Amino acid sequence: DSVTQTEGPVTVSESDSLIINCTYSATSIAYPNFFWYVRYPGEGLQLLLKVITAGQKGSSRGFEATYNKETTSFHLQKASVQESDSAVYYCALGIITGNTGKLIFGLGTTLQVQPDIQNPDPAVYQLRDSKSSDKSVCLFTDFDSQTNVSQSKDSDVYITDKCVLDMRSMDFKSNSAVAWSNKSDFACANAFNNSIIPEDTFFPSP
Amino acid sequence: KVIQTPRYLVKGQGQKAKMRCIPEKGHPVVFWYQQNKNNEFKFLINFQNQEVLQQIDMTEKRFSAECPSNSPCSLEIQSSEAGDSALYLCASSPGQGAATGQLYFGEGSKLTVLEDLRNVFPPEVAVFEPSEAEISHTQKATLVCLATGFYPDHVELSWWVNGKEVHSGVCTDPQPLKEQPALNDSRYALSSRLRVSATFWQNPRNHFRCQVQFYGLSENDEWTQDRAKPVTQIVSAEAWGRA
Repeated sequence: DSVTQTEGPVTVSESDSLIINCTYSATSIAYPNFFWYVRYPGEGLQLLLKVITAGQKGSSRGFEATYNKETTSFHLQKASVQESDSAVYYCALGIITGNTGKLIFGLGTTLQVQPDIQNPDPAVYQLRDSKSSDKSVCLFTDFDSQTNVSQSKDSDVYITDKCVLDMRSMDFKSNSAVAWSNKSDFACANAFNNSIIPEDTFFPSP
Repeated sequence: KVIQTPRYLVKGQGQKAKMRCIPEKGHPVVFWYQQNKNNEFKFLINFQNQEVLQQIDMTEKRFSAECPSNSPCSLEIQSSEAGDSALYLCASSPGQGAATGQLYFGEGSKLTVLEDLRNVFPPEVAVFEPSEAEISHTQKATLVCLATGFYPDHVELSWWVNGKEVHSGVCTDPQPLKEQPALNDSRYALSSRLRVSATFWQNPRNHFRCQVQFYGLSENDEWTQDRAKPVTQIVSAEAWGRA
């Protein structure tokens, strides 16, 4: 008596179509209750959609799933994916027994929806400390979503992974990564060189 | 919303771990679940009114729990095993179900059990002012906040502009960075950015504060060491606009 779903992680471009597969095995009862739960980043688990009648479909946040009795499935689909859809998705099975409800979850699929940056200007900047001077920080920002930031190889250098910032005044989105070190002879112009950075990346003189 | 407290728990090997939960107002059925690193939920116990319905076999993990009448629900592990370091979820349902249809989940409690509490360390917080080269190039200014050398990875980072908490223009690394990735319990680093407009940064009347809430040791806990007791605290770094 279980649930199987796409392993993932599933990385996809903004506005693209999306299918998350879910197959269920219900040995206890013929037709159980069907659910999709969603865990948004840094939020609590919540009901996305449900189908408590076999053969029917459920809809929410542009997502739809059909309780298909013949294929024993509850595939999640959305035609145009958005950045805020990035979360962990869980297919679940609800069967009642012994007078008490019971709920079996799938492993969970992590969906990562990459925003499309329309006018990217990849740049590496040096930022100075507001108070003291102990180290210096570098910021690689405004690069396109296809670019991946590789982790540090030298144990004295710290390079974070990219994260997507959204200014709520205009619909301005931007990727960025931070790099720092106290190790002497560390330059911002070399900080991110172990990554495959765009050939047009702007390296100003600090 | 269902309420779970504490959000984060740090405890020594063998010390007890008490966790509370407030189900929604007229919800009698309450569920406890253990979420592991691999995003996998494991049922632990469910109480309907004051009475336990079903509980898992206690051979591998021993714990207490209670949902008293006008008292919040609680889960209690009495002997801390590093095997029980997990996110513990509390869920409530009206009783009806549907099965999970009426299952409403809490935010969880990330418990971390350590053999040596002398590894617990609070963060150091710094703020790095935006690059003049960034401002001249794009007319935007990005502030970076660095919370370094903390342990365990139980932090909540927030930005404050002129004493008010801000959400627009903020990006915080979804997960921390191990300062020393080859070590087992290396201390952690977290970065955050706040991008404002160049004019907003250039106004020296504007105050930017990065706040880091560290989750550590309770006052009712044994500390004899040289360094200051790594208690639950707020560590901050600030900067003013620069014209």
